Amino acid sequence: GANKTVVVTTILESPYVMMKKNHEMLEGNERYEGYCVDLAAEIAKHCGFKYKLTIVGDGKYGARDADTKIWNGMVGELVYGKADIAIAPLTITLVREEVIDFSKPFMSLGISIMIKKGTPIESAEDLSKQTEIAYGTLDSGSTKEFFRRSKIAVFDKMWTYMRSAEPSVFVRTTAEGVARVRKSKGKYAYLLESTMNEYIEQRKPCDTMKVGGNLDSKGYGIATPKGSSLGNAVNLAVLKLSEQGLLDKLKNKWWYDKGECG
Amino acid sequence: GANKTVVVTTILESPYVMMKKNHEMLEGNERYEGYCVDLAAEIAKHCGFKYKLTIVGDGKYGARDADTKIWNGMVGELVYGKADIAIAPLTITLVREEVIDFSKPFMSLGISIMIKKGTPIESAEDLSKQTEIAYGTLDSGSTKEFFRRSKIAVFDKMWTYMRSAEPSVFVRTTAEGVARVRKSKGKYAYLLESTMNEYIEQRKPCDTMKVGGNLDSKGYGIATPKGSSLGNAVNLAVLKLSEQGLLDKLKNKWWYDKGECG
Ligand SMILES: Cc1cc2c(cc1S(=O)(=O)N1CCN(C)CC1)S(=O)(=O)N[C@@H](C1CCCC1)C2
Ligand SMILES: Cc1cc2c(cc1S(=O)(=O)N1CCN(C)CC1)S(=O)(=O)N[C@@H](C1CCCC1)C2
Ligand SMILES: N[C@@H](CCC(=O)O)C(=O)O
Ligand SMILES: N[C@@H](CCC(=O)O)C(=O)O
Repeated sequence: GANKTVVVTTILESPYVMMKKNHEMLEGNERYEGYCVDLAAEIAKHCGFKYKLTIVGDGKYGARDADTKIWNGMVGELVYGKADIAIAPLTITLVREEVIDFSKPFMSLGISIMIKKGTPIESAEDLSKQTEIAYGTLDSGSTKEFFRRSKIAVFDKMWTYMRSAEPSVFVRTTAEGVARVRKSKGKYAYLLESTMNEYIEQRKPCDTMKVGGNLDSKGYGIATPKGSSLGNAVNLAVLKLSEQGLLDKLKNKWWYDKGECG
Repeated sequence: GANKTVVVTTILESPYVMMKKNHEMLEGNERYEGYCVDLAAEIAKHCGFKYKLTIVGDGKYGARDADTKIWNGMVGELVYGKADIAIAPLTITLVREEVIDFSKPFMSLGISIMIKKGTPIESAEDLSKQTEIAYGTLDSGSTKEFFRRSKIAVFDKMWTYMRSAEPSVFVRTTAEGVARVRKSKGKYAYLLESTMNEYIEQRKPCDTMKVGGNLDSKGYGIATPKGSSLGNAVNLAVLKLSEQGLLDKLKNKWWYDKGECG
C-alpha cells in the first residue's frame, strides 16, 4: 500500500520537544524544536517516511490503571491506534513492552534527586530517614512505577511516605516539579530522571542541582505498536545514528552546548 | 518439538567468563565463573531452558572478511549454526545486525585508552599527535572496526598509523593487550572497551589506568541467529533482570566488590 504520513506522538518536555519562540506564526513540525525533534527528522530520513509531530493529547507518558487495564499517555496513543510511533524520552519498561515495542535505547538515564541548592540532602537514604523535606515524582510515569513496585527498604519506605503524603507530592509535569523545588525553600526535593535533572541544573536561575548516584540504570526507546512494519527500520536507524555519532552530538547540542550556568 | 539443550557460545574474557581455579576436576558449565556465567544462568531460568556453555572455537568476537563475506568468532558460530545464542561481552553493531539479532543492551561501554601508569598520554588526540608511544586494538572485534570506518580526523589518523604499524600493534586477545602495556615501559597504549579497562585497573599489580573520555557510547547485547524463537524471551529476560537490579549487582560483583587495588 501507498506510504502515508506517519503520526508521531511526543510530549512537551524540555529539551526534547519545546515550542519555538515564534511558533504562533509557524505550522506543523516547524512549531517545535529539541532533541527529539532533531531525532525524529533523522529517523524519518533513514527510514524513508514523511511524518507529523503531534503532542500527546493527555500530556502523559503512560501508565496502566490497575483495575481497568486502560493505558494513558503516549503508550495509550500507540495502544489505541492514535499514533504510529512515539519519539520521546519514553523509558523502556517490562510492563510497557507487554503492549508496545521499543527500539534499542537512544539515551541512558537513571532515577535521580533534584534539590534546591543548600538543601541538606545527599541521597535517597537521606530523604527516607527524615520528614522535614517533602519529596515526590511525576504522575503516570516510570519513576512513580519504580517506587510503587520496588522491594528495596529505602525505596519501599519512600513509596510508603509519598503515596499517602498530604498535600500531594506528585506533580503533573516535570516543569511543575522543578518549579515546586525552586519555590519551596528547600523543603521539597524532586525525584526525576538524570537526563532531565542534568538539563535543569544548567538552566537559569541555576538554583538546583543533582545529588546522589542514580537509583537505577535504564534507557529511552522509540516505541511502535505491536506488529508495526516500522519497528525493524526504526531499530536499524537508531544503530546507524549511534555509529555516526548523531546521538552524542544531539545530547551535547541540547544539554551542554546551550547550558546557561557557565 | 521437545525442548533441547541450548548451545551457548561465549568467550574467555575476564571477568565475563573465566576458568575456575579447580576447573580440571569440574565438568560442563561448572568449569566456568564470571559475569556472563551468572547472567546465562539467570537468562536460562527466566526463559525456561537448559544450556551448555561452549567457548568459541576460534577465540574471536566476530568480524566479516571484506572479500569472502565469511564471518568468524561468536558471530560466525551463530551464523553457521554451531551455537543457539551468544552470552558474552559482544558489542551491538549495525553490520552484525545484518546477520544476527541482538537483545537490548545489558551493559554499557565505550572505546577507551589503557596506559601503563606514568605514560604522558591523556587522550586519543594525544596518541594521534606523536609516534614515540605505539598503540593498538584487539583483532576481529568492534574496536578495530570502529577505527577502520571512522571519519573523524583524529581516529582516521590513528587508523592510518595502526594499520601499517610494524611490528603489528594488534593483539589476539585482551589479555595479550594488557600484558603488552604492562611490559612495554609506557611505549605501548591499548585501545579497548571501558568495561575491560576499568576491570584491569582494579587488578594487581595495579600498574595500569584508564585515561581520557570514552570515544563512543555502545552496549553489549545477547545475540541469537535470525529467526530464532529465543530472541523474544531473551529480550524480556534482560528487561526483567534490569528491573530486578540483577545487572547492577552482577557488575558490582565482578568489577568492584572483587577489586584488588584498594
Ligand atoms: C549518545 C548515547 C548513545 C547511546 C546510548 C546512550 C547515549 S547518551 O546520550 O546517554 N550518552 C551521553 C554521553 N555519555 C554520558 C554516554 C551516554 S544507549 O546506551 O542508550 N544506547 C547506545 C547503543 C544503541 C544500540 C544499543 C546501544 C547508544
Ligand atoms: C546495570 C546496567 C543496566 C543496563 C545497562 C547498563 C548497565 S551498566 O552495568 O553498564 N551500569 C553500571 C552502573 N552505571 C555505571 C550505569 C551503567 S544498559 O544501558 O546497557 N541497558 C539498560 C536497559 C535494559 C533495556 C534497555 C535499557 C540496563
Ligand atoms: N521517562 C519517564 C517519564 C519521566 C519520569 O517518570 O520521571 C517515562 O517514560 O515514564
Ligand atoms: N566487545 C568487542 C570486543 C572487544 C573490542 O573490540 O575491544 C566485540 O564485540 O567485538
